[PDB]
Amino acid sequence: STPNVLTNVAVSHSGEVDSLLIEKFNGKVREQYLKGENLLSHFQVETVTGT
Amino acid sequence: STPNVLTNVAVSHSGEVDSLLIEKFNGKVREQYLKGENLLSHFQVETVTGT
Repeated sequence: STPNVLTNVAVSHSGEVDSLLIEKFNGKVREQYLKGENLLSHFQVETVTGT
Repeated sequence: STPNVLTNVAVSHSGEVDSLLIEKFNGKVREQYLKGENLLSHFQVETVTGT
């Protein structure tokens, strides 16, 4: 009626590891969304080197 | 001067039934509508095989 003995391949015979699957990676990495305001452009900014 | 006793095939002299008509079907059936939202289209399905 029912098989009841499945030839499952994802189960390790020894039992050391939970699963034999490899956990594929989709190729996406995320950082924050912060963006530069660029606010110093308005002001006059001189460079001081000697003093 | 009048047809007093009309012959009628829709009446049962013996009784036990109101009428003798056939109750035709006309071939129409109704079911629920359930418009498909298709809301999953916004997201990438990212099919998985093997792992």
